[PDB]
Amino acid sequence: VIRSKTSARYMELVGWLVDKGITSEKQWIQEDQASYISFNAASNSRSQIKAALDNAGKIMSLTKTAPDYLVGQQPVEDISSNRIYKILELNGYDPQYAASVFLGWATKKFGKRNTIWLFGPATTGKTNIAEAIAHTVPFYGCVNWTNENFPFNDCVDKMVIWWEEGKMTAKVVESAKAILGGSKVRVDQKCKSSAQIDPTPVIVTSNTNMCAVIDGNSTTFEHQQPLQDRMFKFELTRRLDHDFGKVTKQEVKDFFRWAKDHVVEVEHEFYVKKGG
Amino acid sequence: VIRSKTSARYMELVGWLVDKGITSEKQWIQEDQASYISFNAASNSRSQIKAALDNAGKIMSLTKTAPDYLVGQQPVEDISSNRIYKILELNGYDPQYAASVFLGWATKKFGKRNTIWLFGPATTGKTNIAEAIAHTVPFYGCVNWTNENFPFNDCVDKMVIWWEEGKMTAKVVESAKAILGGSKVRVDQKCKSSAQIDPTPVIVTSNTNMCAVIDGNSTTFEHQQPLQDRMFKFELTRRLDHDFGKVTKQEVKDFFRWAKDHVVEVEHEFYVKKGG
Amino acid sequence: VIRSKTSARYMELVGWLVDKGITSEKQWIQEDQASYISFNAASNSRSQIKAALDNAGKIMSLTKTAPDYLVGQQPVEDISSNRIYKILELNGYDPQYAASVFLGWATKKFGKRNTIWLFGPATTGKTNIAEAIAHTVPFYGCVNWTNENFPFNDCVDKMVIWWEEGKMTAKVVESAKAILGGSKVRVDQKCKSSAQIDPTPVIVTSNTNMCAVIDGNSTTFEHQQPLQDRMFKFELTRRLDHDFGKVTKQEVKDFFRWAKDHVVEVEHEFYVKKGG
Amino acid sequence: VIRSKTSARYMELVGWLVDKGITSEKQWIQEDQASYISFNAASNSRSQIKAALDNAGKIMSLTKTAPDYLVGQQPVEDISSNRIYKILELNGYDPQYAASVFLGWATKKFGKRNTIWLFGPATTGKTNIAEAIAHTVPFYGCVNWTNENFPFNDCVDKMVIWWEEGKMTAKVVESAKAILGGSKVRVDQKCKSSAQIDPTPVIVTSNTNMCAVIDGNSTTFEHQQPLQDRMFKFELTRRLDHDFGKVTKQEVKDFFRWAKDHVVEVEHEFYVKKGG
Amino acid sequence: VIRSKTSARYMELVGWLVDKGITSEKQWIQEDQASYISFNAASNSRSQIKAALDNAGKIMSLTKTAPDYLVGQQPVEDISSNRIYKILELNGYDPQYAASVFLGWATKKFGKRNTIWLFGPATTGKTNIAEAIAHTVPFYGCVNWTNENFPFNDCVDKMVIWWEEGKMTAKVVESAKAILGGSKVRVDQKCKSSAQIDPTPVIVTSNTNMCAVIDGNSTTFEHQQPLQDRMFKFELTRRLDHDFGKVTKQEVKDFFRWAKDHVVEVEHEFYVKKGG
Amino acid sequence: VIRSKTSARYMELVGWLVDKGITSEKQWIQEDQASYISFNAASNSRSQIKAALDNAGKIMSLTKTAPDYLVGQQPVEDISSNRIYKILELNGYDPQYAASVFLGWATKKFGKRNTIWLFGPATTGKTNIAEAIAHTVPFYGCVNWTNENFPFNDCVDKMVIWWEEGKMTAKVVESAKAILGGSKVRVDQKCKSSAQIDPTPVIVTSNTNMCAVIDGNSTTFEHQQPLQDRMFKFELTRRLDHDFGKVTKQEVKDFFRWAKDHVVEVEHEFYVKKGG
Amino acid sequence: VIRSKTSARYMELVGWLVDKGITSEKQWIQEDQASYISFNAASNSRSQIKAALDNAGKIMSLTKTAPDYLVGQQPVEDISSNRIYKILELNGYDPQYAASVFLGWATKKFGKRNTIWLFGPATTGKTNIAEAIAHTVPFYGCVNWTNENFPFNDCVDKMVIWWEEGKMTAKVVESAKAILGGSKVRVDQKCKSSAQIDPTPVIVTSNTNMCAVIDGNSTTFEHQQPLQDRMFKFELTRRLDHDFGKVTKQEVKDFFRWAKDHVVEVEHEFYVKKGG
DNA sequence: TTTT
Repeated sequence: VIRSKTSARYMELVGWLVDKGITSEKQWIQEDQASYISFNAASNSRSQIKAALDNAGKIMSLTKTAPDYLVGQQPVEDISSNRIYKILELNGYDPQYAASVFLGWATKKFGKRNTIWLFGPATTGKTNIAEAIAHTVPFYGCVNWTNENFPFNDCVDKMVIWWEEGKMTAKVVESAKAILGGSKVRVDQKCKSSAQIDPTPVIVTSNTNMCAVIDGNSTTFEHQQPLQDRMFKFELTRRLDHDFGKVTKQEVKDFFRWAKDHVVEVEHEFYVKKGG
Repeated sequence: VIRSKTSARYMELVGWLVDKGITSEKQWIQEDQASYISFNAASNSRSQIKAALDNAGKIMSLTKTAPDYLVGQQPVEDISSNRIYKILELNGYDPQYAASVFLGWATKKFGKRNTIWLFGPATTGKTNIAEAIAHTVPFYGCVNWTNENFPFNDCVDKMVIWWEEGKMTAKVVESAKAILGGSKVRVDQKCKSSAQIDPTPVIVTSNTNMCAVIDGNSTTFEHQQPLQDRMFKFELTRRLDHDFGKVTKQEVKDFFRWAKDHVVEVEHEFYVKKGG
Repeated sequence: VIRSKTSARYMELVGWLVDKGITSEKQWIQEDQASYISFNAASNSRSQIKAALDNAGKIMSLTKTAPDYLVGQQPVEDISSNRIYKILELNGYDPQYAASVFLGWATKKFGKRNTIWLFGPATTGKTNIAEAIAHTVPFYGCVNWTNENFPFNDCVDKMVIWWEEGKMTAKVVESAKAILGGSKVRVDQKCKSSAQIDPTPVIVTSNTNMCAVIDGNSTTFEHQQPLQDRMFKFELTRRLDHDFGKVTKQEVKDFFRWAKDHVVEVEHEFYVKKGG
Repeated sequence: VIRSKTSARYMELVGWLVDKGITSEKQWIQEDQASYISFNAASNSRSQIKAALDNAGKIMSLTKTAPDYLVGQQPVEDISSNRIYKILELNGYDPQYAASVFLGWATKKFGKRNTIWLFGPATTGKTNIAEAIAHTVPFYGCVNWTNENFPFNDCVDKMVIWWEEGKMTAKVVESAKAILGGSKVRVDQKCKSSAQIDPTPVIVTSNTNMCAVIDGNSTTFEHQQPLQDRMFKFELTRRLDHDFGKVTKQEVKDFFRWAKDHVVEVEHEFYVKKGG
Repeated sequence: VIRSKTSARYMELVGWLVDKGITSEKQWIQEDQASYISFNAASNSRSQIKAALDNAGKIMSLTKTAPDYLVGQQPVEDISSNRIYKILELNGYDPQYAASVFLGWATKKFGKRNTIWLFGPATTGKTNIAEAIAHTVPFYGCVNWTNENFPFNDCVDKMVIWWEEGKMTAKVVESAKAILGGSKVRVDQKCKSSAQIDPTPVIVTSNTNMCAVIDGNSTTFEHQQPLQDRMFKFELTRRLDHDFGKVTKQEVKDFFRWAKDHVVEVEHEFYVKKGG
Repeated sequence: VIRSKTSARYMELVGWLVDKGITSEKQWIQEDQASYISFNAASNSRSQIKAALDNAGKIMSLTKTAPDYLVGQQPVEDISSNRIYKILELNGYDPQYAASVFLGWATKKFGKRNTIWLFGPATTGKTNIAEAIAHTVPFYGCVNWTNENFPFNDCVDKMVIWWEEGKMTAKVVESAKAILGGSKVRVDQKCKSSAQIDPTPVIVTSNTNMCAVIDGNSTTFEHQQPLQDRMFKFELTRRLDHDFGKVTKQEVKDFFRWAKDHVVEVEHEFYVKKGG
Repeated sequence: VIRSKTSARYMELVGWLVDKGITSEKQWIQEDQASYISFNAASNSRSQIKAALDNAGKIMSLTKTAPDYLVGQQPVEDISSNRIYKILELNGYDPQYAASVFLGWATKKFGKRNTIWLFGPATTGKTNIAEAIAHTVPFYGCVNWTNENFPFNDCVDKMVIWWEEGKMTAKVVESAKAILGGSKVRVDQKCKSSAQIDPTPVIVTSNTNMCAVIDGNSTTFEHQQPLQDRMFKFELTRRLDHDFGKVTKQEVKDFFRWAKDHVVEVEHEFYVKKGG
């Protein structure tokens, strides 16, 4: 090893690369401009920063996970400032239930029940929370129903896969089980491309009846029974008004820290009871 | 950080990048030539200046807004030099009404009523004021009716969207509500492109009857009732002559400063009364 | 600002860039070879030179005008050496009339009457004077009737637009009014291109009857009446022989200086009287 | 030779290149981050690192083999920590039999019987062990049934060829004998490409009846008799549950070391007896 | 100006650029190899020499003419060594007539009679003299009858134009008058290209009857009468044998010097008399 | 000449370039890694090494031959270690016959009889020896029957041409005589390519009846009689078992040295007698 | 001029460029490797050597000829070592006849009789001597009958044009006279290319009856009579055996030196007598 | 001094 000087400063940037998780450039711009000031004061190129960016991305994709980037660092422990807790307490969820549920879902604790399905009206606000969690995660995957043979356009070996609204065709439904039960299987991509899907945590953002899988023009129900043993049904009948979103990263980080500080056992149950 | 010397001068340019808002090069040329003289005396290239330009553009697109670039810095407070005030006083608008109206429209204060619609004859001069405001804004969006499936050709994640003359087809009309009510929705761009439209302030520059939405060959009226609760009708029957335009940036900056110095509450009303 | 040494020499070149107005390279070659000698003695490349050229072009297109490059610097004041004055005195034009006419036409003094139309036989020599004035102007525009939907091929945001022989089709005739009356309007270019035409001084070089606008196969006359209030008719019945041209820049510069030294008021009149 | 100082370090990297066997970049990123730190601290480029990588790959492909990268370096000799030994003891395999079997299969000791075929249910877990062994080997080959005339898409002069599920067509079946008996033959690749297949150890990962070669639509049996004299039948009727995989490299390295420490003669027999 | 050292040597090359007139590279190679030796001893590249070459070419095309490169520098004044004088004395031409004729033709003295037409048999040798004069001229053009709408393939804004054998079509015949009489005429080229041809010296090398203009399939004679007032008929009935050519540059230079040393007036006459 | 220092080390590499004959890179990798270590310690590039490689290749193709790279350097002289001698003594070949035969065939001593044809069963092992000799030769040519008009795909001006199994068509048969008798002729390559074939030593590796030339669908025999006067028939009826190959370079080098140490005259005879 | 140090060594290379005449690289490789050793020891590049090569090629093509590169430098004067003299003495040619014949043919002494035609059987060996002379000449031209409108594919302004076997079409016959009589004419190349053919020495290598010009399908004889006055018929009825060729450069150089040392007059005669 |  040589160990120069300016390159050592890059090591400090590595800390930032493990501070909030930055993959592209929008999050790096939204973070702070002091990093850009230091980069402009140092060298005005594009080789070393691009190399560091791709190295950090490969490291986060081959070693780092998602919950490791969700553990809070500031011991706040304030349930009053947590605005998303009001939604859980209004929908009828126990404060020491869904917390450990998504803790085990993110850390791959249950193994088989690695899916959380949300049910309710579209006027609630679950889409905003899902988008906020996807933005806070450096490697997020959004299933955009655009192609007939490639629904996972953005899900390119990410950490959390988000299933948008829409029914899937009977061609890889059983393969979706490997993505809905925390298993590893080999799927077919575009043309001359075959990548293995790692057991990644997947949350269904479809507010409609996801159990009614419509096979193009016919609604099927033969896959509803097994899916009840691999996912988690989180239904709610509470409607939200305006000014009840704009969730960032500090709130969810403090919530994750508070949930990790109090470990609560979770039993195997699909239909979540309306208690607490 | 290294903190050299020459690169520190770039920080001074950052001030200019937040002085009047410069994105392309025409505004930078029209500003002053001393910056170009200093750049030619320093280093004769195109890498560092292009990097600074794209960085400032990304910063202004991901963090900065529009009213933040409209607050005046010189405390003039002179209503006689404000030539556009005569138009408002002749059309029948109160001096302490429309000012706070567009103040709340730009700063996203009302939230829902984030649209200002202008009505009247085409021989007035609202198009000149709209073009001047678009030129003063570094990220302006003009809806040019050129494509059948892409009307927002210039509206590429800008700050203010300007709706030109022409009726929209019944394919994304309800989606236009998300752009006319200050909401966030996912629209379809060209081919294999899907970008989310942020709640940006939109002003309709169509002097004709915008409520009569013509669906290609038939005029519809089912969307006129809800649009009255999300926009602002600003009608006028006063005709202007010649030599009553060429509005620049100092006049609108002083007007914005004077409007911010006197905060006046605005009630929810679509049809603006002819008083003041 | 660093302020080196060799780059400071570029500032001296800026003086040349505002000495006679050079946009391309033919005028720079026809000027003097000492500039090329100094450039070859300095640096032998094509980066600093091309950057300076495009910067000067953008500056002259976005700030500088045409009459600012026509004011003479040497106080000659000699009416005997002015050979083009004989043509004006033979056609029946007052020496203190057409001078102030084109002075106000170039400096945009009248505002509305910003067009000078020349009438007479084709054997006079107005085309040579027009070509000389276009060559002396750094940003000249020649309307070459080549395309059916793009007559202004060379008029790419220049200073003076020259209308050659030929009638226009009834598709943008009224738009031509904005170019014949000193107004600003948005026209359609080729494919996916829309540029606004600035109020630029336009002189019609068509020696034939320009009032008889032929709409392809039919001669129209509904636009002749308004055009009499926006242009200037300069007819002449004097025929010129040989050796009465080769007008350069010093002669027209001295003529402009002499016309500016004696300001004479000009009344609104289309048909120029044959007096003086 | 020059022998500088910065180039000497690369020699140390050569040790890593012969430590665990790294060909691409995923394995290098999964190893340690200290090598990347040292690389970033030294020189930030991509011309020397790529050179060393391709040189090491060519060296390992033209000289090094597979068992040479499987010999353990730490004398552990612990049969309790070896979790894959439980599978062999449950299937009915002697601890001092299959060990020497795959030792001779990897080191090319038998010469003719250079193939190990596994038989049993698909719910056992042989695919996980095969994938682990392929990942530990720097040059692994997976036969992916994708093309009709190119089944060995990944087998590009590697060390171990893995035969996946699926029957082969009667076009190169006898040629497969040269790959199933440890011989050298010339095969046809894609278009205008002919490469000789070296006698490489091949293990069939097809859990189904591999002896029933289906020729598209008809099952053949004329090649089953000779294949019994070139391969090794390893059948098992024991089913495994969950949490019995995740085989790394240290486990298989210790197993190879323990098998090499005790050399046991192996007789020529296709059907492996269920003893031990 | 900087005025270095090696670049100053380029100034010496400028002398060569005005010594014999070099545009391409064949003449530069045929001149002397000392320049190439000095260039190889200096810097070995192709960025500065090409720039100097194109700059000198543009300068010679926009400022320099043809007779300025034909004036001899060595006062020889020897009529015996001039071998081309024997042809003129045998054809019946006065030694002090055709000399001043082509002197006024090259220096543009007559203005209108700027064309010299040669008539006689094809076995004389005028083509060799024409090729020699074209080779001695740096910027020369030739009309090669290859395209139907582009006869002047080589005449790309040169000094001396040559007209080979071939009758012109009735398309620009009158335009050819401007080329056969010396007049600035704006014509078109291939596709969307215009050019203003200047009064350039043109020589019709057609040894056949050029007055009989064949319009494709019909011979016309309406242009023969005016062409007698713009060209010069030089007929001859003397046939030459072998070894009476290979004219270079020194001979024609000495002839031009001797003709310039004795100025003789030339009267306006088309048919040259057979005297002297 | 400058004669630096590091470049002088390249001269040492030249020795390696004439040590074992290296053209591509596989032989250089299979040789020794000390050369690569020295190259990595010197300069990490590919401009100078590629230049040296192509220069050595051109030198070996335009000057060096094949037997010059087959003369051994170590005086071993051991007939017991020569394993290929057992094959010759079992087939019925004299130890002092075929040695001088291929010595004269390689060194072009006979001139006309420059071809050695091998006959016998395909289970002997002549293909392995042919491949070994082709690998030891830096410029080897293998005739791969792939194209209908280009059988010599690899024979691109090499040293030894190897004729594989397959009959030739009646389109270049007689031309093959120039390749089977040691003559020079001009053949036709692909498209717009004509290269002369130098008299190179050619050995036929076809174990089948090469005299029965099949012209597509008919067997011809009119070329068998002359081919008996230009080639050498080496038939054998001895079958070989396993473990009787893997011939390298030291064995054939020692055999060539021993054959050169004892020069034995060879008479002109096609059918080799079974004696010795 | 600068005249450094290492560049001065390039001047020495110029001597080599005029030593044996090298245009491409095959002759430079076949010459000596000391030049390449010195080039590799000096500077490792390809921008200065390529420039020198193309400059020397252009110089030799525009100034140097062919016989100037054929004069020997070593005064050997040995008629016994000249092996090609035996062919001339066996065919019936005087030793002091054909020598001066080709001396005048190469040095362009006769002027009109600048063609030497060889007649006789194809089994003699004139093709080998022609190829040797073409290889010794740096700029040789071989007429390859490949295209229907471009037979002179290799004859690109070379020194000696070699006419291969085949008859020419009646499309450029008379033009061939300019190439067979030592004249200058303008021919048509491919597409949009017209180059003048310089009077170059041409030797017909067609051993068949060249006088019987076959016009595609009919044999013509109207051009045989004039061709007898511009070429030289060299017929022979002596057949040669083997080992009577491999002519290099020293032999022909010594022959040219001996022929130049004894100048013998040659009379005008087509049919060469069989004497001497 | 700091490029290829």
